Amino acid sequence: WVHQNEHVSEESLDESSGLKVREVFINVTRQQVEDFHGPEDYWCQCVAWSHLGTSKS
Amino acid sequence: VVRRELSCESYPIELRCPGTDVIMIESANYGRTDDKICDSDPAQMENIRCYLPDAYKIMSQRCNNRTQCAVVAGPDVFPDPCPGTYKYLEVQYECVPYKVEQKVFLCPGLLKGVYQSEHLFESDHQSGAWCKDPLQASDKIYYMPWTPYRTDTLTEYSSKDDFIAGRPTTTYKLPHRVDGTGFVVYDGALFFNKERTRNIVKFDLRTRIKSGEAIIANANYHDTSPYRWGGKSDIDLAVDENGLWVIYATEQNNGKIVISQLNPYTLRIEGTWDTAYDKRSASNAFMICGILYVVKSVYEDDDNEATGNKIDYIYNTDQSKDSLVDVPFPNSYQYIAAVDYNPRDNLLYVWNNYHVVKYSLDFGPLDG
Amino acid sequence: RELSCESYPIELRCPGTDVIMIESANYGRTDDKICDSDPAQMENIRCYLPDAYKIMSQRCNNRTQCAVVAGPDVFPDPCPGTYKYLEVQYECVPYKVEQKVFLCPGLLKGVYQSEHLFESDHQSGAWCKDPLQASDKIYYMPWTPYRTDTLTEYSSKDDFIAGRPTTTYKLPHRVDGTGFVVYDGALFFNKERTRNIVKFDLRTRIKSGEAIIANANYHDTSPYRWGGKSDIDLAVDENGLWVIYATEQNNGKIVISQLNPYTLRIEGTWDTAYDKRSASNAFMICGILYVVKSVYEDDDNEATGNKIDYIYNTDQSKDSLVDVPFPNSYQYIAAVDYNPRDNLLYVWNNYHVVKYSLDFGPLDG
Ligand SMILES: *[C@@H]1O[C@H](CO)[C@@H](O)[C@H](O)[C@H]1NC(C)=O
Ligand SMILES: *[C@@H]1O[C@H](CO)[C@@H](O)[C@H](O)[C@H]1NC(C)=O
Ligand SMILES: *[C@@H]1O[C@H](CO)[C@@H](O)[C@H](O)[C@H]1NC(C)=O
Ligand SMILES: [Ca+2]
Ligand SMILES: [Ca+2]
Ligand code: NA
Ligand code: NA
Repeated sequence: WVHQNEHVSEESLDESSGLKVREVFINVTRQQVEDFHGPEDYWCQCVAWSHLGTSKS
Repeated sequence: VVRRELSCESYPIELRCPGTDVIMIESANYGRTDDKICDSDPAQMENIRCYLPDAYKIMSQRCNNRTQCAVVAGPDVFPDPCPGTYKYLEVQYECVPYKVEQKVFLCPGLLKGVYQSEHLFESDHQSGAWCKDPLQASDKIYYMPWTPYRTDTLTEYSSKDDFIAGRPTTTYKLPHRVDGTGFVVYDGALFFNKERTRNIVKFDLRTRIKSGEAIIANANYHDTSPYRWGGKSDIDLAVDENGLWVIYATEQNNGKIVISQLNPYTLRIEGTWDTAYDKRSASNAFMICGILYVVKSVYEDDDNEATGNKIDYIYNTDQSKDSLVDVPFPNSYQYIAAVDYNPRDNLLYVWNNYHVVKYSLDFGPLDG
Repeated sequence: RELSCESYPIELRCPGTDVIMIESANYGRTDDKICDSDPAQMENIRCYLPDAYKIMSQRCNNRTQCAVVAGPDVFPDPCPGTYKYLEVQYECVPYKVEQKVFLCPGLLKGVYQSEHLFESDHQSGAWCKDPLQASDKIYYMPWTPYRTDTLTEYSSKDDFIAGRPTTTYKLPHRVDGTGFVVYDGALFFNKERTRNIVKFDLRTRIKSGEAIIANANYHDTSPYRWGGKSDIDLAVDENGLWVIYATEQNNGKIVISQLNPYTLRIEGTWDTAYDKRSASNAFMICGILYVVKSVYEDDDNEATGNKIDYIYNTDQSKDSLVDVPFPNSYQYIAAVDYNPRDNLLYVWNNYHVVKYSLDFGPLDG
């Protein structure tokens, strides 16, 4: 998981249907990638919360 | 005579001394110090101060004590320090006489017999592993007892006296959970198997940071193909005269032991060998100058087994041939956890049912 | 020592600032178990190339590092259908070089008359000396249309004036024009009704090769102002062997190309602005072309000539208009060749066999 402070949330409303939309942005620096010494390429995934469950991107 | 050799990225370098003279490296760097020397894109130039200290260690292992040398300056021989930067190899070398030392790097011979040498103490844990760094000339002892789903720390001891008395110098907090007893220390860096993965993690003890993570292809992991006692000992690491080794098993070889040489810098497979011995049937294994030694032994839970405590199989990497042996192995206790060979002292660093012991070796000149 | 099979480049390097010095070199086959190929190509174990030392000395010697591609680009094939290799024995010595002989004398400042030997029976012809071999031997070839087929050798200068020849070579083909030259005991000449240069070794008295000069005009198509099938002219200087000719691609203008004396291949092509038929003759010095414009017998309302009016540099690929006065006592200038060993011009002018002295500039850049 990425720290809460790194996340920048946006509380938006859609035109097609009157429902709560959420948009989150996270900055990734060169220093983060070049200092990462894992087996695979520096990857990221998105997890969203609802009253029924969760979904991965 | 002092020389200078330069070659850009993916361009192989050539080193040759006149007559029968030997090459001797003094200073080596793989990266970028000057921008106008190499010719490439201007974006990579005038922006990076790239350095690689391990450059000297790599060149000394290949070019030194040899007449001619050819090293491909790429990811096959040199690990990438700064990504997205066109690198080069700067080497300063001198020509000196050909005469080289004996029995230092050299193989002491074929194993003739294993005898009991030292008994340090009786640890709180039944399983675990202990070893020393054979590259660095120090009396430092690295200790790591195995706790299922909880192993995440390595303990360092100043001397043999402190290890028995239980006086530790420092404890390292590892970035990942460790699987099985299979682990070693190679030139101030720790190599281990990460929990629920077929990956080897490199952790520099000096900087206390992870430097790399290598995937051992098709290797069975997490109690799939461990030793007789089990305990997630699916992947075992070994150190000998030839270098760093990985003892494991693949489903392609039908659970049989697969041995692969690993580069301690680039973290890549530099050769793969398939044996006839099943890993689960074996108790532990060790490498001595390119030769695998498979230990078959009895356990406390075994109801009078026809399997005596002896080394019954050997595999040579250079010859790619195997033989059935019968060397007597110490059986004082019944739960053999780990067996590691140290090329500096030519002894076995063993863990047998809570007990931490050292075994003396008898070598025969059977090599030719 | 260094060894490399066919099409495999060889590398030579001395420690520090030391220079490479070749002792023995051979391109062929002496041993069959060294290289690894088909056994049919290894059946012949007696292939030799003497010129191997001459090639290696011109490229590797007096240098710190050397890279020579052991193939047809640098080495001519001695035995066909045989997998060859390069055997070189070399020693590391100080970085010292030998002066004056190989080195450029500078830029031409003025041409003056030097020697007058005799008045030959033929109006047009060509004479020269081999600058590579340290000998006082004079090579003579008086041009006779549709009949030139012999090269005369003279022991010394005294014998050449007195008309006392040593030996006469019977050439395998008819020669076109007065453009011939001699390079290291071998004769290079333009074969009649062809754009080809023929190599003929004087020692063995046999033809060693025949090279095709691409797009070159031949047989009175684009000769010098006097004609006489002068279409292709050969030159020798500090840079090596050269071919002065003309192509229809350059619209009759002079095209200069460097030729390898062993591989017989074009190692570079340069196009000039001067028309060959407007030119009387041309010569090479330090890789710089000098165009001669002279006056001839039968020149209606004409006096313009006896000058060097154009120059072309190969290294810089730039041209300039000069005005160096050229001597023309007799009108019909037939041949002008430069000898880098003596730094003199070998001229044939309306029956007269003359040697011209040269004066050079303080610098060349
Ligand atoms: C971090 O991301 C925010 C948008 O979520 C952006 O406005 C900000 O400039 C970024 N930080 C930097 C240093 O660019
Ligand atoms: C190899 O070369 C190194 C470079 O000095 C030298 O220290 C070493 O003793 C030589 N021999 C061996 C076995 O490493
Ligand atoms: C170069 O090397 C050759 C080989 O012997 C030597 O004869 C010559 O004098 C040297 N110097 C020059 C300028 O060629
Ligand atoms: Ca082991
Ligand atoms: Ca000429
Ligand atoms: Na181990
Ligand atoms: Na000529």
